[PDB]
Amino acid sequence: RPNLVALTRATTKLIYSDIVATQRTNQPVAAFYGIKYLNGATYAGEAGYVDREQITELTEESKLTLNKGDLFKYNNIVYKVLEDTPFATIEESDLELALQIAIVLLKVRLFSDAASTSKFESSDSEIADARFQINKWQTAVKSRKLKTGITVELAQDLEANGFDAPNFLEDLLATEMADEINKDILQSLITVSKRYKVTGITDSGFIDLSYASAPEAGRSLYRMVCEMVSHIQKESTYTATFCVASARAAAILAASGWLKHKPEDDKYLSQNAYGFLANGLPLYCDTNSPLDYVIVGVVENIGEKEIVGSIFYAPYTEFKVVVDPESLQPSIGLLVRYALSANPYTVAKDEKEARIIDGGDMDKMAGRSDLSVLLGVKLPK
Amino acid sequence: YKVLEDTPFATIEESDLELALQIAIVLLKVRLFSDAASTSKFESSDSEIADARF
Amino acid sequence: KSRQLKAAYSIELAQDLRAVHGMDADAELSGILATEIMLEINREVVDWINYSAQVGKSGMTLTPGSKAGVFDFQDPIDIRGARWAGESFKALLFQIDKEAVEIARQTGRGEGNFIIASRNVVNVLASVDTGISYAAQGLATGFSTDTTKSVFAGVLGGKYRVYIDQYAKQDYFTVGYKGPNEMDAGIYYAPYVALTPLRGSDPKNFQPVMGFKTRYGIGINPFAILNSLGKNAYFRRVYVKGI
Amino acid sequence: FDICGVQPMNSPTGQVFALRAVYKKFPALAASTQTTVGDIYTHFFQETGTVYLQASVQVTIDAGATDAAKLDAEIKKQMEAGALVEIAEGMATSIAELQEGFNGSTDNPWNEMGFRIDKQVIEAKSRQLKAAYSIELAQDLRAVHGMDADAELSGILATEIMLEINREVVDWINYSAQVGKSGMTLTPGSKAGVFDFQDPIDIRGARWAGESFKALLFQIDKEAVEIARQTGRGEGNFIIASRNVVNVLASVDTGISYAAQGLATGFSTDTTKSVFAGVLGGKYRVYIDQYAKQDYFTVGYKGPNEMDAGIYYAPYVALTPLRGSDPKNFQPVMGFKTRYGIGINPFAILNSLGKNAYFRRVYVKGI
Repeated sequence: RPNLVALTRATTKLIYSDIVATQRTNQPVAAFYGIKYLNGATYAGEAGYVDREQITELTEESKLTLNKGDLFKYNNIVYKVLEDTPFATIEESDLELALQIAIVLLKVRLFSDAASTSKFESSDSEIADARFQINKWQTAVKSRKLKTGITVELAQDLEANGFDAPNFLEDLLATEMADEINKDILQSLITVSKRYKVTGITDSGFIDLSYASAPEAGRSLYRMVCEMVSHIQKESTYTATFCVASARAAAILAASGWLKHKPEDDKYLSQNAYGFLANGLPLYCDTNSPLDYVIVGVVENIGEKEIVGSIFYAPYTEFKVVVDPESLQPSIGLLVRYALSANPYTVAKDEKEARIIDGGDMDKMAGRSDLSVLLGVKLPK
Repeated sequence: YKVLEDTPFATIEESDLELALQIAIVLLKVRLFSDAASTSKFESSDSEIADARF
Repeated sequence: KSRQLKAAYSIELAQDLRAVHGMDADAELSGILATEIMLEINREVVDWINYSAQVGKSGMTLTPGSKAGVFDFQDPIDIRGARWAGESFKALLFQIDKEAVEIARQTGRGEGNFIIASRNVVNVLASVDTGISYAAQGLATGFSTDTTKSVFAGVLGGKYRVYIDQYAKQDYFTVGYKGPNEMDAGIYYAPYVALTPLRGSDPKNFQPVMGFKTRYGIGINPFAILNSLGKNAYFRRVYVKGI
Repeated sequence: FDICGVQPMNSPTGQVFALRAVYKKFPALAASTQTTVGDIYTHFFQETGTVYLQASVQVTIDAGATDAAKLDAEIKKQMEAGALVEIAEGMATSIAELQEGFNGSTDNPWNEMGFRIDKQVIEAKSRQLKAAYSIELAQDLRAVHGMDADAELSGILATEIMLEINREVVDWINYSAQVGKSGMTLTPGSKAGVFDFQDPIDIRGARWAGESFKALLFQIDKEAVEIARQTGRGEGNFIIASRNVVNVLASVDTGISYAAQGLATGFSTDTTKSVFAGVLGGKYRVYIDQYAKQDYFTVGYKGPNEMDAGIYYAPYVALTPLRGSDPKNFQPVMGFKTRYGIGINPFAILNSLGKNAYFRRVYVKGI
C-alpha cells in the first residue's frame, strides 16, 4: 500500500533510525537478528586454546621461571618469551601491568598464531571457533494511535486554511507520531544501555557537575564521554557509531568547544542530528528524559544488514490514516505499529533462557545492551 | 515508570523526589515505561486514543 | 420487524490477513457475518415454533405409563419395550408420528410435515431409516469441502423434513405442519428488506464496522405472541431425555 | 494431514488464523391457582428442586393444599394427568424470548456476530530423519537388482518423516482434545470417559457386536454434538482412532472405509500408509492411527476454511534434502528435514491439555 509507504517515510524520516538497528517485518511479530558472544584479543581457535592450556597460566610464582622461546598465556593472550627469565627485571607486582611492561621492554612478545600448512595438516588440528554467535528472536509488533486530527468547527478553520490544510494536517499528525515513536525508542535505549562504570560508577559515583561539585566548563563530562567511547571500543568489536544526550547533558553542556553545532548538514551527519561531538559520533538530542544523561553506542552492519545494535526497530506495514464522520466532527486518526527490541541472548546463558523471554521486555534487557553505555549525570539546577 | 525489583528508592538517600527518580532510573530501580501495546489490547478493549498535543 | 448485526473487528485483523496470507479480510468477515445473520433469523423461527408449539406427548398423544411431555430413553414405557438403541430410536420416531397426528387432528389441515430437533435427537433419527437423513456425505468425503450447516438432513419416514436446531438449548424435538399454500403454515415470515449491508467504524480506535440488516415481520395462525404461547395447533414440542 | 488448517508459514513466527467464537422468574405455581393453558409456572418440589410446568389443562391446583407436601402431591398428580408438562431450560429459553421480544426496541445496539477471530504466533518447529546407508548397498541395489538404490531409501525416508509428523500432529490432537464421554455426553450409569464393550450400559444392552458396534457409533455422534455445541460451528467431521476402533467401525454400514481391500485386491500393490480410510456412515472422515498406544477414538470438527479447523499445521519446509559423507570411510550421508510449526485454537500449545472444544477423546475397552 503506497499510501502507507508515503506515511511511513513522512513519519520515520523524523526519528532516530540511525541510532538503532533497522530491520522490517511483514508479520505481526518481527523476526529480529543480532550477534552476541563471550570475549577480547588474538585467536578464538580450539587448537590454540589447547596450546594455552598446555603451556602455562603465567602465575606470579611462575612468570619468571620461563626462558627464551617459551610460550605463556594470560587473559587469553598467548605470548612468547624473549630472552631468559621475562619479568625478572620488572619491579611491578601487578602481573597485568608487569606484562604490559614486558611487552614494551621486549621481554615478551605478543604471539601470532598464523602458521604453515604443515602445522595444520600434520597435527590434523582443529579450526578457529567463532568469535560471534548469530541470534534470532521475535518481538511482537506494538502500536499506538492518535486522534489528533481535530475537525468540526476546526473543519471550517481547516477549510479557511484549505490551501495547505488537507496534507498539512496529515503531516502534522505524522510529526506528533514521529515524536512519540522516537521517544519510545529513546526510553528503550536508555534502559538497555549498560551503565558506564569506573571505580564503582564513573570515578566512584555518577558524574556530578552540580554547583556543589564541579561547575567547570563541561570539559569533565566530555572527558567521561570520550571514556564511554573507549569502553565501547574495548568491549565491543566495532566502535561507537552514535551518541544521544539531552541539552543539559551534552547537546548544550558541551557547547563550550566540545560540540559542533551542525556546521554543515549533508556531510557525515543525518537530517535529525543535532550536530556532532568533538570526539565524533553524530549527536542526537533527546530533550524529554528527566535524567539529562549521555548515551554512547554502536549501530552497525554486515554489508547491507543492520544486525548490530542495542535496540532493533522493525515497522509493520501492509502508518495508516483513517477518517471517521462522527456527527459533525469527521476527525482523523493515525495508526502506527512496529516491533522494538534488544538482543535477548545478552541476558541468557543459552536458548532455554532466551526462548522464554522477549527482547522487547525492557525489564529484563535493562542494562544489558553490550553495544552501548550510559552516563548518568548530576547537573546544576 | 515501571518498578524493577522490589522497593525502588529503598537505597536512595536523595530527599528531592525529582532527583531521587533520576537516580532510580539510572540505577535501574525503575524503568521509563512505554504505553505501546499489542494491537489486540487496543481494539479488544475499545480503548481511548491520544488527543492532540498541539 | 427488523434484526441487525455488526462485524466488530480490528484494522490489524484485516491488515494481517492480507499481509500474512493474501486473504481478503473484510470480504471473508462479511461472508461470516451474512451467514451469522441468516443463522440468527433461522434461530428466531425455531424459537417461535418452540414458543407457540403446544406441549406434545400429552393428552391424545400419551402412553398410559408416560411422563407428560418428556420422552426418556432410559424409560421402558417411552421406548415401548424396545431393546437396544436402534429399537429405542425408532420408538422416538413413533412418538414423533403421534405428535404429527395430533397436529392433523387439531389443525384440520394435515399431519406434521417437518421436524425441528436438537443435534442429539437428529442423530437418533438419522441413525434409523438406512440413510434418509443425510450427512452431506460428499463434503465429508472431500474432508469438509463445506459443512453446509444450513439445510434439512432429509425426510424421515418418508414423511417429515428434518432440520437440525443448531442452537438447541436443552435436548428436544418439535413437529410441525405446512400445507401447499403459503396461507397454511401456522407461522409466517415476510421479507421486506434482506442482507442490507451496514458500514462504519468506532472513532475511539477507528476500528471498522460492517454489518447486515433485515426486515421481515413475523406472524402466526392467530388461534385466539400473546395468543401463541403453548397454543398453536400447527406445532407440538417434546423434551427428550436419556439419549 | 487434511483435517487441519494449514495457512503455511513463509517465515517461522509466523502465525495461523482461527475463527474462535466470541465466547426467568416464571410465576410460582401454588395452591388454588387455576392455571392457564400454555402458561408456565415455577414449582419447587421438596425433592429435586425446581422445574417449570406448562399448563395443558386449566386446572385449579387443590385449593386446600397449603401444606407444601400436599401441594407437591397434587402437582405430581396433575403432571401424571398430563395437565402439567415438565421442561427446565427449554422453558427458560422460551420465556427469555417472550420477555425480550415484548421488551424489544430498535435503539442502536447492533449485535456483534458471535465471533472473535484471532491468530496464534507459530514458530516453525522442525523435525528430521537420516538414511545412514552404505555404498555397497547402493552399488548392489542398482547393479544387481535394477533398483534405484539410495533413491528408494530416499523415498522411504521421506515417507517416514512425513508420517512421523502426521503422528505428532495427532499426539497434539489427543493432548488438547477434551475428555469425551463426559459431562453432556454421558449415560447416567456410565463410567465417565471410557466406552467398554463388555459394559451393558455403554453398549445400551446390545446383542452381540452388531448392535454393540452401532452403540459405539452413537457415542461418536454424541461427541460430535458436544463439539458442535462448544465450537458453535457444527458437528465433528472426522475421527482419529485406534486399529480396534476402526476395525469395529469398518464392519458397520458395509463400505465406509478401507480395510486394505485395495492392497489385497491388488495382491500387495500399494499400502497407502498416508491416508484416511474413508467416511463413517457417510458422515465422519476416519483415519487409522497406526501408532495408537491402547485403544481410543477422537472425534473432531473441520470447516471449509483453514481457519475453521481448531488445529493447524503450517508446513514451511518439507522433505528438503541433505547430502554429505563421512570421509573416514566415506559412507554417504543422506537425509531430509521439515519445518512446520503447530497451532491449536487458544480456548483461554503445552497449556491446551484437555481444553480443545473442536475435539473429544474417548478411551475404548472390551473390543
